[PDB]
Amino acid sequence: SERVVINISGLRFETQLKTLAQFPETLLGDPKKRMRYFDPLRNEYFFDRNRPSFDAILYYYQSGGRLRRPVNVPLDIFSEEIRFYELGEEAMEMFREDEGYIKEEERPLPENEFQRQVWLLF
Amino acid sequence: SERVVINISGLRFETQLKTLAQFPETLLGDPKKRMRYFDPLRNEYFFDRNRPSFDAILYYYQSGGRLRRPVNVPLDIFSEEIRFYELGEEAMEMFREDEGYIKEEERPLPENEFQRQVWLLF
Amino acid sequence: LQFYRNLGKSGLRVSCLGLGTWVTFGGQITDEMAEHLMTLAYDNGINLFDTAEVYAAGKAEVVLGNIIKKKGWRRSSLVITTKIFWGGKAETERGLSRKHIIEGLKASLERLQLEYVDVVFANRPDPNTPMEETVRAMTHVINQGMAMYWGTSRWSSMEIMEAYSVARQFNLIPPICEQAEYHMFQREKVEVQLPELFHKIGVGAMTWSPLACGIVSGKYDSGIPPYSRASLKGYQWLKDKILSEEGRRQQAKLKELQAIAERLGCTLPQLAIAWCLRNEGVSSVLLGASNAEQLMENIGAIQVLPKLSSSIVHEIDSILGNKPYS
Amino acid sequence: LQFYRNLGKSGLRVSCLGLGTWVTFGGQITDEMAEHLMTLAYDNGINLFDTAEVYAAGKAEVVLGNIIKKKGWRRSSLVITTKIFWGGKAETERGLSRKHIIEGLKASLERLQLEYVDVVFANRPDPNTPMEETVRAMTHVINQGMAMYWGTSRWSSMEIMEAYSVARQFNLIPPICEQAEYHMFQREKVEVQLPELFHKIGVGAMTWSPLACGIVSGKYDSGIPPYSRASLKGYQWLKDKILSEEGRRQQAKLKELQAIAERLGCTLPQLAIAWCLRNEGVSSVLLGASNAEQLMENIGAIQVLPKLSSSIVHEIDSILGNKPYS
Ligand SMILES: NC(=O)c1ccc[n+]([C@@H]2O[C@H](COP(=O)([O-])OP(=O)(O)OC[C@H]3O[C@@H](n4cnc5c(N)ncnc54)[C@H](OP(=O)(O)O)[C@@H]3O)[C@@H](O)[C@H]2O)c1
Ligand SMILES: NC(=O)c1ccc[n+]([C@@H]2O[C@H](COP(=O)([O-])OP(=O)(O)OC[C@H]3O[C@@H](n4cnc5c(N)ncnc54)[C@H](OP(=O)(O)O)[C@@H]3O)[C@@H](O)[C@H]2O)c1
Repeated sequence: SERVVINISGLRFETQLKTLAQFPETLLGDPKKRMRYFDPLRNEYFFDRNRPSFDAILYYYQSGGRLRRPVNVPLDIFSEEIRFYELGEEAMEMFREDEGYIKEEERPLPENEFQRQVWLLF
Repeated sequence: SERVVINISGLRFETQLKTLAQFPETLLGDPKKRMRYFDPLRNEYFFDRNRPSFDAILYYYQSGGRLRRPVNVPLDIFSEEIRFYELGEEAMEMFREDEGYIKEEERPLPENEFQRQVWLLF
Repeated sequence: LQFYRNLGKSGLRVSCLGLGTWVTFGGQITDEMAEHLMTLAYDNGINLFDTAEVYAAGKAEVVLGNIIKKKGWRRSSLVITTKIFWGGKAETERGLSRKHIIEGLKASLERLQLEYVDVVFANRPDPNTPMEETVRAMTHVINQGMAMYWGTSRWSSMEIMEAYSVARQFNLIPPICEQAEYHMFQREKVEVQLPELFHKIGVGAMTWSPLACGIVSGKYDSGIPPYSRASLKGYQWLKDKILSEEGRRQQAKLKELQAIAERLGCTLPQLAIAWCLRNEGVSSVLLGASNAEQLMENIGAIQVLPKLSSSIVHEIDSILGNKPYS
Repeated sequence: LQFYRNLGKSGLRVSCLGLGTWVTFGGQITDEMAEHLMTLAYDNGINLFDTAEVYAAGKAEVVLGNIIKKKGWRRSSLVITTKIFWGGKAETERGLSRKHIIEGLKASLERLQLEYVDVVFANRPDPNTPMEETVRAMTHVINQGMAMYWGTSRWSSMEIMEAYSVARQFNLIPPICEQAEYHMFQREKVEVQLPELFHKIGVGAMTWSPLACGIVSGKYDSGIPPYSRASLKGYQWLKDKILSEEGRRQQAKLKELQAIAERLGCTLPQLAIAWCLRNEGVSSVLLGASNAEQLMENIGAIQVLPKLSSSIVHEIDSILGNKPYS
């Protein structure tokens, strides 16, 4: 149950290693990926980033999946964080549905060369 | 990547020197200006100021420009902070537009002495 | 190709090869031979000498100390290391408690006739002593000037990391090195678990038994030679390993590696040792030698190091068939 | 105009002028002359004497120690400083590792016949030793009563700041001084980078070679005089610098400064030294002297200091044409 300390622009967070290891492909879940942010003098990982957002990022691991955006954090800022911590497109897409979005489908041109040329001005 | 610690009335913030150096003319970006607030006993800069606001001030440097006022912080209080940290009129004006304002233009009196005297009671 | 390397990320510079004293000093070889071995090593630029309270019940430390005192070498040009854990038959004379670490080191220093060792090691992990007590005790002997640095031996990476975090928590001194067994037939720990620690917290590896006690030398290809370590009284376990099933398989593979040695222009021992030094995570390799011939030959492993190309290493892995999974 | 100054912001009070021992002690001059120099300095209120393990391979420290012991001056009235880095040909006898700092200082103290120095300096930065180890080692020798304070030498402001933050992080002792080269032809570091450190973390500057080894004295205006430092065996590098292109340009400018000296009523050396003391960031200037005449003349720089008005300094900058950009 080795503990892990994560320092977000001064805001201190702690959790258990097994909590992060729950999601092996993320940044904090992969030892090789987080290695870059480790501070051997303070035994902590340091990220020069947005503080309000991280509370949710960590809870995502603790809750085993729940990725809620804090009410007080802009959607554009939070999304950038989600991508930085590499939570993955599955959880991101799942995040956008709840944040009210989804969809974004619809085939393109005909593909029949000329048939896809008329289907444009009509 | 020398780290910098900023203590706001007890609330601890940390970032990299190059993050603040991004905006050389601000208070925290200019070594001569912040010198006054440095505490050599704790290796940190101390400001006896409003805590809720600073989260946004630091993010302004981290995001390279984004100056959003926290939802939970009064506009009058936040504006005073923006001026204290000397973020500059360009970002302040840019801040007011987003905070919904802008405008405030319109020439004054005629300037023709008497012509600018009639243009008053009419 | 750099003869001297930093031990892990500390400022202590050690020769990539060191000379140990297990079995030999105050045991198998004579004091005159031990002196001849140390002199050859020292004169060849080796500054690292390893011993332990448990070796020959403290006689290895007495012999090493007599040579250092007799030769009059400047203490500042030597890097002496000693390990602590088994120091007596009494219940309180073993382990990593504060009591035994201080009493053990003090007694080792008295036998070595030295004011301090450069690195003191916990010879092995102690399930019975809180990490805090151990880290505080290591820190205490360093602040008392009895040692310059400390390290672990036979500890898992989990335990080494624990010693490190406990050190940061209480503002103590972290270990700088792990003394792990490493050779062509024991690679898991050093190749899979220690590299992360070297990059993350600067812990380097000082590996022992590079020739698996002589097994990898090739001298056992056809039985137990007279006067070899496996023949010595008290080393029946070693003989058994060599004559066992797995034993023959190893000797079979050693015969295949013999071809690699010739293509590289070196002896098998020179290849086995140079091989241990291919990873940057390995700071130094502790050599064992029962006579001057072996030492002179083994030191030659340094000329082989530059020849260990990706291709050659991959071939050696094919022959060994024991490359650890990452 | 204050003869005594605090070294940086510490409580250690040093005379604005100090006497060093590089080249001279146990080297160029005789032990009797060294004794004559120290006595003159001491009797004139100078309490700061600098040396180094590397000067004359430790002989400078032996000579300084013999004088202190022979004269019987109270230890509490002296401020002895020694630098550590190069202490031997062995791999482990150089650098800022915990091993060399403790062994180096202990050996310097033995040669100096002193229980402790007032300030121990890292003679230069060590890219090979973690800052933590160095700061912890400096802190250790201070807690052991081997030194009262510690400082850096030839370190960048980045490195000095690092030593300071590592000290705060682990609750260790921060350096109080940087020994930097400073004279009319080497001004960048002291005038542009060290002032921020002096105001921010209290690190003061103790500058060396105020006359650029004699170059700024004016004695080389027309060739290498007999018995001058540039003529000495082993100092070919100095001779080359003086006879080079840049060398003639400097001598040309020294001739222009000669007029400034006369307007101020002093000799060129007295002006060059007093000039180094114009900034408050400079705590003290370490003087070099091969004979009693030079020392007596140089100490006179203190009367010139009050005359260095804004106008005069700006004129000197015009002549030098090397004022660093802020
Ligand atoms: N837990 C620990 O930390 C730990 C444990 C064990 C050892 N160590 C260290 O590592 C060192 C021992 O390594 P090791 O001695 O066990 O394995 P080696 O692989 O270091 O063993 C060398 C021994 O094998 C034989 N040998 C070596 N080179 C040879 C050559 N070129 N030709 C023929 N025979 C050769 C020698 O003669 P013989 O065959 O006649 O004996 C010698 O006594 C010790 O000094 C000790 O300090 C540390
Ligand atoms: N890295 C470091 O920390 C470091 C490095 C170097 C020095 N230092 C310190 O700084 C001191 C040395 O300063 P320095 O000796 O290199 O430059 P100076 O500028 O201190 O050199 C003085 C030398 O130049 C000549 N000189 C001095 N005054 C003179 C005068 N009035 N008239 C004619 N000649 C005169 C002398 O005779 P000669 O011309 O015959 O020699 C003397 O030996 C040392 O004692 C040392 O402790 C520190």
